[PDB]
Amino acid sequence: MEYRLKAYYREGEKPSALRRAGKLPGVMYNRHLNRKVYVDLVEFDKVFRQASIHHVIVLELPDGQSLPTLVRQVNLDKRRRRPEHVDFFVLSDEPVEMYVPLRFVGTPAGVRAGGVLQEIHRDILVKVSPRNIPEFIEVDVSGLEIGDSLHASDLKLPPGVELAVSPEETIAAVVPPEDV
Amino acid sequence: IGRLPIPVPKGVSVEVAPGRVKVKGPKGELEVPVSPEMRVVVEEGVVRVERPSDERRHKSLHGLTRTLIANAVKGVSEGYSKELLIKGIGYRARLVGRALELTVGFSHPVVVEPPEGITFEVPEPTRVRVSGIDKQKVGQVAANIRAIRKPSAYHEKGIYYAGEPVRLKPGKAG
Amino acid sequence: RMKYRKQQRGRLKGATKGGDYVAFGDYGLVALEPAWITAQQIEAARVAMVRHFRRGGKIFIRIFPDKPYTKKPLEVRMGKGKGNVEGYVAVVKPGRVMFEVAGVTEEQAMEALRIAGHKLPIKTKIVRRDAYDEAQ
Amino acid sequence: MKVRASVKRICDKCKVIRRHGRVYVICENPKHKQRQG
Amino acid sequence: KKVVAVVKLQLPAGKATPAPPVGPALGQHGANIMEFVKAFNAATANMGDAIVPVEITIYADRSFTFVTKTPPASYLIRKAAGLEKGAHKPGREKVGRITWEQVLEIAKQKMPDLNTTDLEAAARMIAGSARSMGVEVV
RNA sequence: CUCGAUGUCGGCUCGUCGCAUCCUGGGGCUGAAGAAGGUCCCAAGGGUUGGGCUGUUCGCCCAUUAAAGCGGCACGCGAGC
RNA sequence: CCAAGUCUGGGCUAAGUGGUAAAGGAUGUGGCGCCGCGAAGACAGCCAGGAGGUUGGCUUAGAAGCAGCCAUCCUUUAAAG
Repeated sequence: MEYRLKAYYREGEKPSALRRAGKLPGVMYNRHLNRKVYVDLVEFDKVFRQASIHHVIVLELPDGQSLPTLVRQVNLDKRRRRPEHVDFFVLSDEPVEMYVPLRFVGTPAGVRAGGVLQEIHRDILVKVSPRNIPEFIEVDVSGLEIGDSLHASDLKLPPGVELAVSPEETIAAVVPPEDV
Repeated sequence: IGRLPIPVPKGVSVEVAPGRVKVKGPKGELEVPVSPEMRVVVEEGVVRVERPSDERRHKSLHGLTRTLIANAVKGVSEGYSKELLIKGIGYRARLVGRALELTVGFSHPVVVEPPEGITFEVPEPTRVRVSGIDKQKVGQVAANIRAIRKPSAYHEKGIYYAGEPVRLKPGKAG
Repeated sequence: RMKYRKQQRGRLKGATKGGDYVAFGDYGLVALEPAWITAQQIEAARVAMVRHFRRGGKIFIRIFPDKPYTKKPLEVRMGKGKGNVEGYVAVVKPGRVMFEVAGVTEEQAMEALRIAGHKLPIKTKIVRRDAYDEAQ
Repeated sequence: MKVRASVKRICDKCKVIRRHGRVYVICENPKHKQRQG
Repeated sequence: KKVVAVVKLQLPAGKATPAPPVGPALGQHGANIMEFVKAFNAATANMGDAIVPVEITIYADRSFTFVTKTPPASYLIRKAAGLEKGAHKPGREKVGRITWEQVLEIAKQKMPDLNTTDLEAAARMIAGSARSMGVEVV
C-alpha cells in the first residue's frame, strides 16, 4: 500500500521546500486526469523499497481515496540516490503497459556446469494484463552454458497471455568464467 | 544500572576529607580520590558510587571511583601483598633485611630498598615475591623487579609474576 | 585500453557531470567526484577484479578510454604544434555507472571492487541495483 | 613496526588501541605492533 | 619429551608396514610401525584390497591395536564403484556417476562402523561423499 | 626585480642552519639463540682522515676508519686569496 | 595592543583544529534509519561437549580446515563449522 499528501503549493519553489522537509514531488496520473501531489519520503521509500512495489501497483491513500496505482517515471537523483520526482498511474480494466516482475532459474546447469555463469538480461516483462498481472511471472531451463542464451521466444506465458514487448530478444544468457 | 555497587565490611574508616575519600583499614590510609561530581554513600554495609550525568567522562569516572575506592576497601581489609614467582637456573633470591637479593646475570649485587607496604617473601626463592598495602603501587614495584632482568621468549629463566604460561620461540636447527 | 581508429587528433579541456547510473549485473562500481581517468589505470582495476575472481566469472565494463591526452613536448620549451597523442582515457565526473559481473555474492565482489577502486583516481563509491530500470 | 599509514589489524585477534592521539594497534603477537601516530 | 595418543590410521590391508603411514606415523607419533603392523596382519588377513582403517594404540583392554572400523565413506564408495584413485575433479567434472539401489544397498552392507544406523542415512551418505569425490548420483 | 652592470666553474680560507642521522647513544621487529646482521621509530651531540688521475664538483682506485653522511644559503663567500 | 559587548540565546569542538593540503587510516565526538534479544530471559564474563560417514580433490613424500586447484553431500542433535 501507499499514502501521500496533496500539492496545493505546487510546481517549483514548492518541490524544493519539499525536498527540504523530506517530501519529494509526485504526480498522480490517469488518462488526462492529474494531480500535483507530494511525496513523504521516509516511508514513500520503504514502500517503493518493496520494489515488488515498482513492478506491481499498490493502493493510494490521499485525503480518503483508497485507489489503484503504479509508477511509470521517477527523476531519480543524479548526484547520488533518492529521487527528485515520483510518477504514478491509477487503473481500471485494461492495463496494457505491464512491467511484470519476471523470476527464473536456468535450473543450475551453468556454474556447476561450465564454471560459466548466468546474466539476467530482461528480468521483467512489459507485456499486457488488465490490472490482473502476477507479481512473479516466471521461467526456466537447465541449459546454462555453451554459446547458450534464452529469450522472449521460448518465454513460457501465464494466465494473462500477452507479450507487449518484442518477439524474442533474449531474456538473458550464459558466458564463461575463463570458459567451458 | 551498574557501575556503582560496593559494600564497606569491617569497621573500616570510610569517610570524606579534603576531596579525598579516606579508606583506613590495616593501618593503610589508602586515598581513593574524589572528583567534583562523582560522590558516593556510606550506608549500613554499602558504599555507593553516584553519577551527575552519563557521558564518557562521568560514566568512566563512575567505573573508577567505584572500583578504585573498592580497592581502598578490600585493601584496608587485609594489606596488599603481590604474589610473584622468580625462577631461573641462572637466578637466586634472598631478603637480607630491606633488600632485593637477586642474581640471574652474574656480578650479583642486586641490592634493593623495598618502598613501603612492601617486604620480601623469600619462601624458596623459586617462589618469592612482594608484600605491600595499597593494591596499586605494589603491582608497580612488583613489575619493577620483574622486568629488571626477566624476559626470555626462546629460552626461559627470568622473574615470572604468577608466571602466565610463558611462551617461547625455537633455537637454531633442531 | 581500446579506442582504435579515431577520426581526430586531440580534444581539449573542461569537465562537470554526465549520465550513467543504472547497473548491468549488480556488481556496482560507481565513480563519485572525478574527472579524467587513465585507461591504463582502468585496466589496473580491471585486472584486479579479473584475478581476485578465483580467475573466471568475467566482469562487465562501463566507461571507455574516451579521449586523447597530450603532454606534447618531451621536456622541451612550448609552442610546437602541441603534437603527440601520448595518453588515452575516460571522462567521468558525476559518479558514473561503472558496472561488472562474476558471481561473487557479497563482500568478495565487494573486495574486488573496493580494491580496483581504491586503486582508481578518486573519492568514489560502490553499490547494487536500488531502482530497477525501464526501457522501450 | 611503524607505518604512518594503513594499519588495519590482521593477526585475527589483533587489537586497535587509542593511545595519546596515536593509532597504535596492539596484538599478543609481537608480529603486528602497528604504530602510526 | 613424549606425548601419548592413540594413532588413527588408514592402511594397505593384506600388507602391514606401509612406509609413510605406519613407518613414521605410528612409530614416532605414538605407536609402532612393524609391530602394530603384524597385529595388522592378524586382522587385515581377510580385509585388504579396497583399503583398511584401524586406530591402533597401547590402551585399556590392556593391550595394543584398538579398533578396526569400516573403510571410510567416499573411499569404499569408489572402492565398490570401479575406479583407481580419485576422479581428479568433483562436480565441475560430473563424469563419475553411480546409482540409487546398488548405492543404498552397498550402504546397508558397509553399515558396520556407521553412526547411528538408517537405510536412507547410509544410502545418502553414499550419494553425498561419493559426490565429494566425483562419484555423483546419476 | 636586474643589461647608466647582480664578477657565472673548481679550489682555497672562514662557515652557519636542516635531517630526510653516515658514526654516534635511546629504541620496538626479526626469517633474533651468541656474536653479528637486516628492518622502521626517537633524537643533532660532537664526530664525519691522507693520497693517486683529472682545472673537475663527481667519480674510479691506494691506505685507512667508529664514521669515512646528504644538503641549504645566487649551486655561501673577488671589495678575502 | 586601539576605537567599540571580556551581549544574550540554543548547539557543537577540547585538537589548540583556529595559525593552508590531499590519497588514505581508524571501539575519536555529537545527531539520526534497519537486524538478536533480559521473560524463544540478553552480551563479554564463565562451565562443559570440544559430535559420527567428515580424515571427499592433483599433490598425498602431505591437504585428512591449520599446503595448493577441484566439493560442498551425508549421519546425526548438545548442533548442526
